[PDB]
Amino acid sequence: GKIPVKAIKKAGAAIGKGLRAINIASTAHDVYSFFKPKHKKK
Repeated sequence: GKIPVKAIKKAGAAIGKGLRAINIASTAHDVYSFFKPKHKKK
């Protein structure tokens, strides 16, 4: 009916962005770790 739909959505975005932010971050060190052998052309 008349319930903040854009609010309930943005809500799942705040919780997903929180864990996501910590995810992608915890992935950079893990990826940058096994990286070396791979890394980029330069």
